[PDB]
This record gives sequence, C-alpha cells and structure tokens, in this order.
Amino acid sequence: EIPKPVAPAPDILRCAYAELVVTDLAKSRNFYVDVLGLHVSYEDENQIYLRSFEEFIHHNLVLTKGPVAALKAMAFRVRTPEDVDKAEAYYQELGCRTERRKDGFVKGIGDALRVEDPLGFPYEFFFETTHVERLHMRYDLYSAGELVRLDHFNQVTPDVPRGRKYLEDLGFRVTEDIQDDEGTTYAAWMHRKGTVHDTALTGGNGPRLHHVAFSTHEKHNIIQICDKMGALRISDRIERGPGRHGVSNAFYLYILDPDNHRIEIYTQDYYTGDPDNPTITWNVHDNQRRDWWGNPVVPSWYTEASKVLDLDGNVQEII
Amino acid sequence: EIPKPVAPAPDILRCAYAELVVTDLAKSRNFYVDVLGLHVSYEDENQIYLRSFEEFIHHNLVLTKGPVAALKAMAFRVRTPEDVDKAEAYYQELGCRTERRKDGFVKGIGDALRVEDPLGFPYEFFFETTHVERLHMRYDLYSAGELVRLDHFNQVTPDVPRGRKYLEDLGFRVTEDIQDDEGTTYAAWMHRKGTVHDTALTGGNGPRLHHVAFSTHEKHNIIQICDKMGALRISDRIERGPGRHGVSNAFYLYILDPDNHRIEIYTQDYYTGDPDNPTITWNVHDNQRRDWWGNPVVPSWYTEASKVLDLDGNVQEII
Amino acid sequence: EIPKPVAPAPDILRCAYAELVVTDLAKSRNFYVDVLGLHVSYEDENQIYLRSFEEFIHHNLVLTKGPVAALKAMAFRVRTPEDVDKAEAYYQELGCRTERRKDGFVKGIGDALRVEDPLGFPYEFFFETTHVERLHMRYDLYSAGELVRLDHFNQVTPDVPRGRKYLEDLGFRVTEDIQDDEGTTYAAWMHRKGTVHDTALTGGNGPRLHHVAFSTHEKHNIIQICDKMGALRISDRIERGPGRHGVSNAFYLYILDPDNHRIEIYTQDYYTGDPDNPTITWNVHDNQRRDWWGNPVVPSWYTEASKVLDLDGNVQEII
Amino acid sequence: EIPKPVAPAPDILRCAYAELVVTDLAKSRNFYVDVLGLHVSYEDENQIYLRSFEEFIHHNLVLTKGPVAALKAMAFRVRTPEDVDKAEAYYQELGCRTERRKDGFVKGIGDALRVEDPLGFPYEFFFETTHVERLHMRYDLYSAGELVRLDHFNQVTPDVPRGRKYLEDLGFRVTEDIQDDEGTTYAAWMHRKGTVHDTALTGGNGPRLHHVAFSTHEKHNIIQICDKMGALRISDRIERGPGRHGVSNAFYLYILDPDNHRIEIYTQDYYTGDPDNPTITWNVHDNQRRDWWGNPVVPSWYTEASKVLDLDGNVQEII
Ligand SMILES: O=C(O)Cc1ccc(O)c(O)c1
Ligand SMILES: O=C(O)Cc1ccc(O)c(O)c1
Ligand SMILES: O=C(O)Cc1ccc(O)c(O)c1
Ligand SMILES: O=C(O)Cc1ccc(O)c(O)c1
Ligand SMILES: [Fe+3]
Ligand SMILES: [Fe+3]
Ligand SMILES: [Fe+3]
Ligand SMILES: [Fe+3]
Repeated sequence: EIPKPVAPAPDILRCAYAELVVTDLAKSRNFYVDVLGLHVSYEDENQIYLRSFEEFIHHNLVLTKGPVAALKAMAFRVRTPEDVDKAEAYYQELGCRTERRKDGFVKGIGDALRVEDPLGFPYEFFFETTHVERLHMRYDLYSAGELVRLDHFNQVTPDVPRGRKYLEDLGFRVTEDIQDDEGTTYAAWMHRKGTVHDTALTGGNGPRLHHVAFSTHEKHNIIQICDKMGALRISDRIERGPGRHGVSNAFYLYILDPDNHRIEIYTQDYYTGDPDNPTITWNVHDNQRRDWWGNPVVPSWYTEASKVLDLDGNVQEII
Repeated sequence: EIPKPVAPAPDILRCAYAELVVTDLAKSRNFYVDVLGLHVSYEDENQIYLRSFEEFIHHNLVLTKGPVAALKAMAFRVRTPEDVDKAEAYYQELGCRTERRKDGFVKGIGDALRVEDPLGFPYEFFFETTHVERLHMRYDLYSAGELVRLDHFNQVTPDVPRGRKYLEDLGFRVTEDIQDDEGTTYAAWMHRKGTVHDTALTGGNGPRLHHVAFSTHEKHNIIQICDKMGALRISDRIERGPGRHGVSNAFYLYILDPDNHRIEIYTQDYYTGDPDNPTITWNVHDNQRRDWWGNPVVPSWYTEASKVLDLDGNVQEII
Repeated sequence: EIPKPVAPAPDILRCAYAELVVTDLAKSRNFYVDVLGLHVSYEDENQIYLRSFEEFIHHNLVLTKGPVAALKAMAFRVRTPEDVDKAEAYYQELGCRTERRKDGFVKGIGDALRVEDPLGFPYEFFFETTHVERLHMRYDLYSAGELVRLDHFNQVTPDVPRGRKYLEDLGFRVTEDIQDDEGTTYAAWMHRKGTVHDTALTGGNGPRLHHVAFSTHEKHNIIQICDKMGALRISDRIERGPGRHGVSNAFYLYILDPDNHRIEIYTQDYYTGDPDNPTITWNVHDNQRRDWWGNPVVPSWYTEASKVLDLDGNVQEII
Repeated sequence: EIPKPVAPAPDILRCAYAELVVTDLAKSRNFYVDVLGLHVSYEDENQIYLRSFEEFIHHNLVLTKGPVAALKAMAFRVRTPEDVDKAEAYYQELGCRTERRKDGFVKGIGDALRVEDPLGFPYEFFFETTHVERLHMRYDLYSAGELVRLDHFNQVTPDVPRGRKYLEDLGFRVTEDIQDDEGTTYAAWMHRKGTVHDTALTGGNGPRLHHVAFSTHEKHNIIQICDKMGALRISDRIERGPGRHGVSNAFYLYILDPDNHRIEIYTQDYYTGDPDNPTITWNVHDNQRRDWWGNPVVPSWYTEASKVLDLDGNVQEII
C-alpha cells in the first residue's frame, strides 16, 4: 500500500504532453504530421514538438530520436509555480527518485520536476511553458481529420487498486471504474480537468503506457482518419475501432505509430467537474463496458503496450 | 448459359420494395418501426407496409405474417405500364413461371407480374402504385437514425458469372466486380438507377436473399443506429460494421431483424449514370475490397442469408 | 465602483439552471419539451422542471407560471455546502439584499441563497441538489436535435467595466472580450468551468437576461432544430443564425420561446481551464467578432432581452 | 412561343461542365484551387481545367482567361455520339446558330456542338471526353470542404414559361416550381439525371448565368467552406446562406468568385428519377419556398448574375 504523504499534494490541472522516444524521426514525422496533421511548434534533427489545433502551450507531444522506442515522460501541468515545489516534496516524502531542472527537460517547458513514481512511471510536473499561437480559428489549416486537443494517457499496471488509491491521494477523482462482484477494481478512469479522465489505470504487466489520446470535434473526423489510412494503404495500422466505448461514452479509434506506440483518437466526452459527480461502475462481465456495440476487442489491445523509461533512460523492468 | 430473349427487355427503373415473410408481426414491427423508424403506410393484423423518409410510392417494405421467414418477392419498378407486358413476354421466352395480377399482389400496387427467374428468385415487376405523402421535409418526424431511401438488394447464387450475363441482358450495368487472375467474376454490382447498384450477386448456396439495403443522409445517422441498439441491449443484432466498403465506397452497417433477415444501412455512394461509367474491378486478394479499413469479415456474413419462396409460397430448394 | 469584500468569495463551479417565469405553461411546455426535446424531471400545473441529456443534477431549467414573463433566478452551483455561507457573508458585505432558504426555492435544490446582486440580477448559489438518472447513454431517447448541456447565461447591463470587475472579484476569469482603441471593455465572457463562459456581460439597458444557452454534440444537431422549426411552421421564432461566432468560436443559433425569452443553441467550444489561459481581445471594429462569416447582425438581437425580477417578484427597473 | 421541332431531341444525360471566362487567371486559380480545393486536370497560362472529387470525365469546370468575365458555355453530356448529331439537327430546325467541332472546343472534350439556344444561352452538347483518374477514394486528398460533384446550372431569363416549354420539349422534367394563384410559373427546376435539377430558370433580365452548383457529401463540409473563408478574411465573398432551401430541400451556400461569378455549394437532394415523380408547386407567397428557415434573401441575389457570350465571343445583349 502506498502511504498518503503529510506534504500537501500539488494542484494538477490536466495532462499536458507526453514525450515519446521514436527510432526513425523521419518515419515518425510522416505519421504524426503528414498522416495525422499535428502542428509542428519546433523541430531539429533530434526532436519534433507537435501540438493539437486548440492548444496554446508549446506542445502536446515531443518525439525524441532514441535507440529504444518507449515513453520517456508523461507530463501534467500544475496550477502555479509553487506546485512544482509541492510535487517535489510530495514525491520525496514517498521515497521516489526525483530530478528537478529549473530550465526544463525539453524545449518550451520551464522549471520542471520528473519523478519515477511509485508505479514506475516517469511523470513530469510543470507550470511554466512557452505560449504559442492558438490555432483554433485557423480553418485555413483545418484538416478533415483534425486532432484538436490532447485528452488523456492510459497506464498499464499490475496492481490497479494500489495505483488507484495513490492517484486518489494525488487528487484525481474516479469518474468510472470496472469492478468484480467482490467490489475489486479492475480498471479506473480519473480526472482533474473535468472530462472523464486525464489518466486511467488498466491492469496488466507494467509499467507500460497503453496509449496517449487526442480528440476531434466530431465523429466524422475520426472516420476520415480511417479512410485516409486505407487510401495510404496503411490500414493494417488501425488496431481497434472505430466504435463507441461503454466506459466514457466516447466514439473512438486506436491506431499504431511506426514504433507501435498506440494513439487513441476520441470524441464526445461528458462533464465531470462537480465534486459529487456520480461514479459509474461497470461489471467486469458486462460485454458493453469496453465496446458499446459489442464489438470483439482485439487480443493485441490487451497485450501490446509501450515500454517506459526510468530517469536514466533505461527501460523499466516489467512486472 | 441463360440465353438472351428476342423479346425486348422491360425498362427497369430501380429496386422498389421487398416483401418479406416474418413469423411474429409484433416483434417485427417493434424492430422496423420502433427501433429503425420506418414509416407505416398501412397495416393490419397480417401485414405492415413501410416506407422510407423520401419515398413517394406506397412502400419500400411489406412485412407479411407467415409460417416460415423468407423473401417472398423483390420488386423492381418499370418505366411504363407496357413494360409490365414486356417483362411478361421476356420471362416466358426464358421459359420461366410467371403470374400476372391486374390488381396487384399487395396493397398499394396495381398491375403486377411476379416470376421465378432463372436463378430461382421471386422478382416482381410493376408500374402502377398508390402515391402517398413524400415525407422528405417532415423534419418534425426526422429521427436521429432516419432511413431515407431503399437502395438495393444483394442476392446469393452459386454461379455468379451465369447470373451476371442474365442480369446484363436485362439491362443492368456492372459498376464494380471482384475477379481473380483468370478474369472470373466472384461478385458483381449492377445498376439501373444511377447509384452503384440496384442489385448485386455474391457467390454461395442459393437462391437466398443476402440483404436489403436502406440509406441515410449522413454517416452519423448510421452511428446512431448502433448507439440506439446498444442502449436497447440488442447489440448482439449488429452483425458487421459500421465500416467503409472498398467496393461501392459506401459507409455501411449490417444488422439482423427478428427473423434473421439481414438489413444493410448504407450511405454515400457515387454517380454511375453515364453509359461509359468506368467499371472498377477488384482483385479477390485485395484485403481492402470489402472493408476498406481492413476489418475482419464476420463468418456469418458469408454463410447466413434468407431463404426465398416460389410463387406457390414454398421455400425454393437451395443448390 | 463595486468594492472587493474582505470575505472570501464562494467557490463557484458552473452555471447550473435558470428559473424562467412564463405566462402560458402549456405553450412553453410545447416549445421546450416537444420542439426542443428537453427532459422532464418534474412537473405539475404550476411548474415544469427540465434537464439536458447529460445532466445529473435535478434540472437545468425551471418554468414557473406567472403574470409577467421574466427571469426569476440564474443559478450557480458552488463546490461545498459551506460555500453557500460564504456567498451569504460575501453579498451581505456588499450591501445586497439576500434571502436564504435551507429547503430551496424550487424542487430538487437544497440549502440555497438568492440575492439581488450589485447589477440588479437575481443570482442563486447552492450546493445541494437531488441527483437524477443521467441520460447520457440513453440513445433510445436521443433526438436529432438533442440539447446535451446547459452552458452559460448572457446578461445585459449598462456598465460592463463595472460589472466585469465585480465578476472578476467573484472569481470568474475573462476568456475573450471586445474593446475599443482606448482599451475600454464593451462586452466580456467569463468562466468558472473551463469552457469559454458561464456568464457574459453585453452593454445595454439593464438589468435584463439576454439568453440562456444549451449545447449540442455536433453541428448537424443545430441544423436539425432549424429544419424542424421550419416543418412546424414557426421559423419566425428563429432569430439569428445559424452561424460561427468570432468571440468563442462556437457554432450557434438563437431562437425565441413563446414569451420571447431567447435561447441559444451552441456547440464546439475550447478549453480555458489553465490559470494563464490567454485572453482574446477583439476590436470593436472587427466585423468578424460577432459573426465570423460576416452575416448581418439582426437588430432585435441588440435591443430585445428578458426582464428580471427582484426577490419580491416585481420587475427590476431598467436603467 | 418556341415551336416543338420535328427532329428528335438528343438524349441528355446530365450537366457536365461550364466554361467560365475570368479576367485574372492567377486570382481565379487561388479561389478555385486554394480556397475551394477543386482538382486540376490540366492547366497552362490561358486556361485551367478543374474537376470535382468523384468525377471521371475530363473536367467539370474550365477557367478561360479573357477580357470580360462571362459564361462562355454550359455543357450537357449526351448518351451516345449520335445524340450530338440529333442536337445539331434539332437546334438547326429551331433556327439557331450552331457550330460543330469534331475535335472539341476545349481540351479533354471530343466531337461537340455549341449553339446559341432560343434563350440566348451558349449551350454545348457532347458525348466524347477523355477519362481521368476518378478520385473518389483518394482520402489522402480529401479536404474538409471537398466538392464532390457538379450538380446544376441556374439560368436567368425574362420569360420563364416560354423557356420552361422549350426545356420540357427537350426532355428535361420539371421536379418543382413556383407559381402564383393564376398558375403562372415564376421559376422552375428541371432535370435529366435524377436529382432535383440539371438546370433551372429564374425570371429576370437575361440571358445571364445565375450560378453553377457543386455538391458535398455532408452538411459540415459546407460549414467548413464558410469557416475557411472567415480565416482567409474573405467572408465578404459569402453572399447568401448557409441555409436550407424550401424548393429542392437542399442545404446550401452561395459564394462569389473573383469576377463575381456565383457558385452554389449544396448537398442532400432527393431522387426524382421516376417518370411520374410528383411535381412540387410552391406558392409565390410562401415565405419558406426559398429559405426554409425564413431567412431574408439578400437583394443582390436577385439582381446580380454573370453575362453570357455568343458564339463570336461577344456579350449577349440583355433583355
Ligand atoms: O473500450 C475500452 O476498452 C474501455 C475504454 C474507455 C475509454 C477509454 O479512453 C479507453 O482508452 C478505454
Ligand atoms: O463489404 C463488402 O463485403 C462488399 C460490399 C460492397 C457494397 C455493398 O452494398 C455490399 O452489400 C457489399
Ligand atoms: O456573436 C456574438 O454576437 C458574440 C457572442 C459570442 C458567444 C456567445 O455565447 C454569445 O452569446 C455572443
Ligand atoms: O432558395 C432559393 O432562392 C430557390 C432555390 C432552390 C434550389 C436551388 O438550387 C436554388 O439555386 C434556388
Ligand atoms: Fe483512452
Ligand atoms: Fe449491400
Ligand atoms: Fe451566448
Ligand atoms: Fe442552385
């Protein structure tokens, strides 16, 4: 069991960006820029910084050339600069390794803290970031499958209850969960920003990053991504969907990048900001909890997930 | 090989309606009316006459109570009254069994000819029909998953090449087909009205009705049908889809009625009205020919199909 | 200038419901339930309590039969039961008349505070409310023009800069505003929940309620409301739109109910939850600020708005 | 009154393309290609040949550089090469100037006949045309406001009844019209291809071209065109709409190109292919006949329209 610190939890606003290590920067760029249409905030020969259509912070996704494909950091923006200090004290009290860089770990981000959390994931907490042009009204750049915001991460861990209690201490609230008859949690969705989730815990060998998710405005935008991928003859990279999720009620699509990092395109969440928001508990045997339409969920979806790195860049041991 | 008659072929306009036999009229009404939203032109304790949102003839679907679930007739409307005379002459020269009725076989239809065509299917040709209120601007009745037109039929036959030649002599033009390296047709789509098809031949044990298809205005209308079915907990009746077809380029969904008759909901076809319309031939090994996004094709979709009746009301023998 | 109280402001979550007085309950029920499709949580011969599709609190709109059509209260839910006491102390320090009912002023709301705020508006603050069945996955009830959430109110007041400061002291953050060359604010949008706004101030004779807005999932849903009204032959009740707003970037529509209360249907907002969300200031002479497509602005839109009631039930005098 | 020829009328398939004369080829290219996204089949310094997404014939629109903007030709494709001959005999019997070119008047078109029809319009009839790659499944190219088909032309002429008769003898069928109490036609919509119209007559000083129309798959694509124009700051070129037409029931938008030629973007028509398709007659006083939502019809819409050229290249005198 992970103890609850005496130190006050940092006030987390929302998931902000993920930093993924990719093996071939040009193939990855072709997938994220030419196929998916994300907007390049900055790039050089080692890294590409991308942002979604409505974002005003520097980026939502950093692709870093690296020898082994993996999740290098999942970042959450905190409410004030002092929350970075709170995060540092908080994770130190939990006995976790932390690394603080006043100048940031990646471009566009200022004072930041990366930690190897209790579940083995590399989390970053930061407030400062360079504001860039919000492209929300740049309809001259709007693509038929435009990704408008980064919505959430989904982590794979062996002990979901244990991770659940840890994130609830951190301030995340469960919006929906999957439980057995005994009341044991099998998976949980938790938020800070007011949508169904900023992150989620799914049971399995971990630590591993299951996917990063972006949303679109409407359902036809998701359908265009599938049509485009079939026209580019890469439909084999469509893993699951499109479909309607039971948990979260979102219309979804799961596709795979060149390094097999899973990306989810999502839309039509509901508001969960009130403090007594009614948690929705689905039974582990309910066939409509994952796919509302009852579609069989691909085997690989449960088995394949991305490796994550510790703070020295080594791959975390999978349990 | 079916021979080409000397008598001129009747001018076929488009598929017009199908008469299906169902076993429990109340269960069927609940499906076609309460779930799918088709509009009742007329009904009594033995039959229900249904039309789509934009239709102006009496109906596109007749549900007839009967002992065994089956297709009792697939009807095509012809251009002029005299065309019913032509179809009669034509099918007699092919030595087919034909039954004529100046007063029709079902309400709403006038002088009609039914026949057991060469492939064993019960085709009806008619011109006269009672006009009813075209509901195309009845937005107060417009449902979120509204079916707006009857689009086509799809027949299962053991010898597609044979079937194809016959339908081509009848005036249908092939828009798309699937062939092997030897130039052998495994499936063909053919039209009269200017969309990709009015009917189609898929290979297998026949004669059997593979499905009847209706269209919607937009893609989200099809997604709504799935969502609605998941909410009524009958998602086990969603057979295949939704998806984008390779052949026809349509967005589609296949669902099963209470008697397992298969209904397809389809949208966004292209214009095939020009005489030199480019035929599109797909290779039997192209994984994108059926489902453009590469989705696995459900087994039942290839093996299950509805039985058809002869003019005496008996189930045609399957070959 | 309204002074900033020493008392802490209440923690406001979001706009929650409005209570409108209507003159003919049957006519209003026809407009809100039959035309618009809102869901009845409760109703008797004197009031109708309605909620949107994804709502879980008791209602988003209360129709109260009364002599003069007017806004009786615009309500905001606060984070904790204690925030109601903070709101009471806060408004008293401001010198406003306040009325506290531990049992609510309408059904489904518990301990609440109503006040005649500094601008003449009847605001209510409450935390307790009866939870009802969240219909977010009831696709069997989903209509083609489904209103899914209550989003914001828009208030008419003579002095925007004066009201803007008071609302900012209350904790609302300005997301977009319209200003002239001298930097004077002509209209402002402000929020608590993370969308562009929970309320907004537009300059004009007041206090008056300009409109209440609900949102839909997608753009076609707003188009359907227009189509259905044309089919019901009440297209004259369509006042402005549909269009794309410049400020807020939302797709919108304004319609008038039987008593001329204006309802806005809106969709496609962006996230404003970060504390340094960049404010977008539009110039008073930019022609795309109101309607991005440059459509002409209907004159009634600027002059007509609803009267508001003081706590005794009399129409507030308009300045 | 125009007499009915003895010679048989040519079998017209559908409107196929328009040749417009533009004063600045670069500006026109910018509008038609960069803003609207039409596809270039061929271009040089004097002309640009464009086609819609689903077209297979060489082009749907030809932009021809010239001193005075005007419509040089509105072309209809015929069913067989012989129909071109019938066309020539037919118009010659009507006493109209004709000009035949076995090699076509523009690239990609074969044996064609241009004439100065009875109303002063430069019509063209042709069968042969170079086929080009049909882009209907090129989703890699699909834009958010993709124009998919050329649908119709709309002509301005002083005597509508006079022209209606001549077009009906030509084989066009009236699907909808506007009449007064005396039964006098003020406007008519007529087709060949099975949609609401291939051409239409609106009373006014003529001959003049009112607009050429392209369609989109869904309503949101039309909305994107407006949004994009807003972003490019050319919203002043949006003339009327978006809206829902009463006549035709189509969702529409009218925009102006660099030389004021009017383009209509439109979607969701209904099938008019049956010979006894009910004609819908709208009363001249029905306020929903043009705009179903009852929106004011811009004055310019009624007064401005493009000049037409005679076979010599001179502007036809306007009556
Ligand atoms: O479909 C499922 O497997 C469950 C589910 C719901 C919402 C999500 O975001 C997700 O990633 C997975
Ligand atoms: O997906 C497939 O299996 C092929 C296909 C294409 C279009 C149709 O209408 C149909 O019924 C089947
Ligand atoms: O179009 C306008 O006039 C400005 C505007 C923007 C957003 C809103 O919600 C609103 O009610 C008015
Ligand atoms: O809205 C109108 O003014 C009449 C109308 C109907 C259908 C059309 O295509 C058109 O161009 C004009
Ligand atoms: Fe997810
Ligand atoms: Fe089909
Ligand atoms: Fe508003
Ligand atoms: Fe038009």
